[PDB]
Amino acid sequence: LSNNIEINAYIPGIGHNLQEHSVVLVRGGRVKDLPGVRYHIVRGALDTSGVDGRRQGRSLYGTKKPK
Amino acid sequence: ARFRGSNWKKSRRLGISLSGTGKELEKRPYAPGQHGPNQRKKLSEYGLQLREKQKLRYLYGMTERQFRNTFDIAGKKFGVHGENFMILLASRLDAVVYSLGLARTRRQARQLVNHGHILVDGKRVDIPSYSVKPGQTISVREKSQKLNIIVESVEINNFVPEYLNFDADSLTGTFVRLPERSELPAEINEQLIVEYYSR
Amino acid sequence: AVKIRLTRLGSKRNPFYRIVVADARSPRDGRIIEQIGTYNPTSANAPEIKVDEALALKWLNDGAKPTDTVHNILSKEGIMKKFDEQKKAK
Amino acid sequence: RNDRKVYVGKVVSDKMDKTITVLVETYKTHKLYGKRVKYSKKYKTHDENNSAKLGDIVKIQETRPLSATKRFRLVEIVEE
RNA sequence: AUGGAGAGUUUGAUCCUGGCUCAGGAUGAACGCUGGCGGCGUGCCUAAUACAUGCAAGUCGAGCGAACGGACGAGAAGCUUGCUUCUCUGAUGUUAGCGGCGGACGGGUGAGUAACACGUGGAUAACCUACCUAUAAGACUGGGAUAACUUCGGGAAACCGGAGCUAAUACCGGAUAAUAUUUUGAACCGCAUGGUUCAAAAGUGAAAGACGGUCUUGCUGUCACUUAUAGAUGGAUCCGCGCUGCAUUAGCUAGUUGGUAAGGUAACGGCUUACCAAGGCAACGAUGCAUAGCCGACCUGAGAGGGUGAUCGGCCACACUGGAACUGAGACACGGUCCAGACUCCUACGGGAGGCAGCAGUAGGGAAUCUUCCGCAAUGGGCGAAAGCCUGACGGAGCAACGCCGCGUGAGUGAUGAAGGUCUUCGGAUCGUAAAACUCUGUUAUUAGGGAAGAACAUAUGUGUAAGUAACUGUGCACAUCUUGACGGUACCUAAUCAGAAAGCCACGGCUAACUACGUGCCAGCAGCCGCGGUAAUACGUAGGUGGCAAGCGUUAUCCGGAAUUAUUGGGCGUAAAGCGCGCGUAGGCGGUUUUUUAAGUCUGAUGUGAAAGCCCACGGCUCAACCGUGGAGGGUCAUUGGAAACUGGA
Ligand SMILES: [Mg+2]
Ligand SMILES: [Mg+2]
Ligand SMILES: [Mg+2]
Ligand SMILES: [Mg+2]
Ligand SMILES: [Mg+2]
Ligand SMILES: [Mg+2]
Ligand SMILES: [Mg+2]
Ligand SMILES: [Mg+2]
Ligand SMILES: [Mg+2]
Ligand SMILES: [Mg+2]
Repeated sequence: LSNNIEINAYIPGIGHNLQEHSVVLVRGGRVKDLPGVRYHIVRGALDTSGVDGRRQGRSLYGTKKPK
Repeated sequence: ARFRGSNWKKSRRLGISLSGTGKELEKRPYAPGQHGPNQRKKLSEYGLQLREKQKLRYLYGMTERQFRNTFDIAGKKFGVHGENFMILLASRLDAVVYSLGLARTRRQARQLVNHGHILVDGKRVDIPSYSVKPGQTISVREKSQKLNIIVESVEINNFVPEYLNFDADSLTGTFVRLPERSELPAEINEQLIVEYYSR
Repeated sequence: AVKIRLTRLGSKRNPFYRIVVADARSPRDGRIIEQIGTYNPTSANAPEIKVDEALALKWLNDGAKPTDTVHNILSKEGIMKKFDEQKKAK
Repeated sequence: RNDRKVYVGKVVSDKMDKTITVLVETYKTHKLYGKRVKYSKKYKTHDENNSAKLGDIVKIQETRPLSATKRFRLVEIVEE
């Protein structure tokens, strides 16, 4: 992170474009299944792309209106 | 208006005729949509409270924010909260115009006020949310005295509540006094609405 | 020095003023010594003026000096004549 | 004439010259619980003649700063 | 009486204990999706990081010398009587400089500060105060200079040096003048020190002119000047009380604590310095460490409480970092100076220049926060006699759903329940009065006309009046007249045309309002918790339908609530977490009965104060509301003073 703390962030949605050296926005929220992951990646912010073909709850996954 | 959706579907869901005639409930007195015809499970206590609140809200065609603000100001007054809320809802220029009978529908009455056809104390008031107080005279704009909608609505001799006093010849009403719970719609259980806003 | 002046209130394009006794170095809408009245320029096509003669005269005696609009107000309310009359009579 | 504050306390130190330390006891109610709790403050007082002695009840009045820490003077000796 | 909801989850099942989680409200929010408008607000929280450029502090010719400009209009005819020069007068004007005042305000920021910083209540018989007001007494008599200017010289520059000349409301001497200073008489008074008032001497301390009026070998108006004493204003110091975490921080202090004397300060004072003594502080938390501007308020809560300190107002602190003084009534001074440091820039290398935590704006940092705008028309401030000038204060405009409030995206009729999508028991059911059709409307939109308030004025111009004068001009006051608007042709209003351009977002197993189909198959995924998904998933993804909201809807972060889970209100300690292994005891807390008394606690009044804004209540103004205004009400553990005396305390 910008504060220089290293963290594990969950990538939500089906499919992702992220690679090493990608720049991402991280929000709060832990994944209960995953022990070390206490944060989520924000979809459709900075480098992270929106989930492709998401047509319900698009705002959560960074997808624009399909029309 | 603001909500412009199916008034029938909203009536059928809430089990009350929003038009006040029962035309919506005559053929299909059950909730809209796929599962409407099938049996409806019993409502929870929250479900009943919400239903009653929605009934009153959609009856007066108000948005939730404004409905809740009106509920608050009503609560700040003296007496029974639920009754005060209902009389305050009835005192809206919207409701007053409709009840005088210048329009045949509440939405129509709202459009009449919103398009600037109505006069209050001789002056143009265009806010449907305007709170009419006792002693004020509601009139039609001099240009709009011969509107087909208004004339036809007035010709249909709609019953005018006792708290109002309408003269159809002059198309002039008077808000004589505050309504009474007796005069207000009987299908609403305001206590449930108070409870709803309690939690 | 000490000044009898108008402090601005109200909203944008709706001025209301309180007639106050203030030190000149004080900010317009800041520290005051006393409020003596109010003035409303935009009210009903007639300036609505409330002023306390007892307070205004006490301050005028002690060397407080009106701004031009305030002098007009104290003239309209008759305080400026009273100040002159006493002062000449003294 | 405006009146300066007067306190009554017991002399707890007479070691300094022309000075006595007087402990004034007051009660501070607890903000939440409401019980009054005993509280003491030592007041440095001017005693020109070194009249007072440890253990004597004394009356002190506020003055201008007479020293770095002394703000009170001895009005009288109430008990000895 | 105006105010108080619970739910899930430990088990095979149970009751209890207990934590965890959720439903609410709030924000200077950010992010995702989406997006019509208006009103009123709000908008660098992070780098007190660095800052290109313009602007943010001037003004006064009625203080002064000087210079420019030279009207009006002076002379010769070039024979050009329209053009000409210096041999003049030279008006309205203007400016570099001197001098006065301002620049200590207004504006910014919260770094530092755990402190009498701040809040609240007191004190100063320990203070200071330009301008303003009032009163009284004065403003006399002389002098020597110096900017500008001229000339010379030295510098790359910044900018210096010499000579000559010249004014002032600039500077200086003397006179006269104190309630100031010393000394000696008293008189009265308070709260130690002391206050006050009246007499007699001694030393010592001022000042100024300018512009006008007139009856002009002298009076006078306005403004300015000096001294003394008050008022007003602002500032300073002291003190009671309140105001933060940590003891896995227990000792701390030697100008330190006090005294004496002197110096110093507006002033008291270890404020400082010598001298003398050994004090002072601390478990009622000193000292240290960490963190922090404080408050009015703000958010939440039924309340008690808990959390916080944006915008606005008050107080404090700071101005590249550190130190220091100068000028001044006031500064140890944001856009002043000097020095040191870091940084940036210029240089002829000798030496110079600079400080956005003013307004915009830029770079950087950041999840994230605006235009290098218009006007001094209003309000306020500086200067001026005034017009006026200056004013990034401020009034406006711009940008951003960032918030709050208001109004839209249509309304009536409409079975003929059309088509189509979806589901299906293949009957149908649902989307759905929804649509279409028909009729109507114009908020809004568009187009075209009209068109506010905000403006008071000041000044000038008349008239009157009051004071003063010999009178006048002026001066104060009163009443008339002209003229002044950035916004802006904006708001608003009117008419014409058109449903046309104006709905999205989340959710639907339970909590929790709203279910089906299909695809998928412990995968892909979901998830606040209980969990869900391994082939007939109301939990994934999509579709239809529904629900909740709406120009928003969701997510994340953070605070209060629910949480009686730090329990005063309002919990406990046999077995659930929790009685020290047990004595002796110190401080502290608490304590039997009666009488008398006191009145600290307690109770009951009065007085002052607790700014304004806000909250609350009422009323009034904006088409309504938000918002604005006004009046109440409330808010102290407050101070002072008068009663009551049961209880607690004291005797
Ligand atoms: Mg800090
Ligand atoms: Mg509670
Ligand atoms: Mg400065
Ligand atoms: Mg600056
Ligand atoms: Mg809204
Ligand atoms: Mg989902
Ligand atoms: Mg609690
Ligand atoms: Mg146990
Ligand atoms: Mg035991
Ligand atoms: Mg107040």
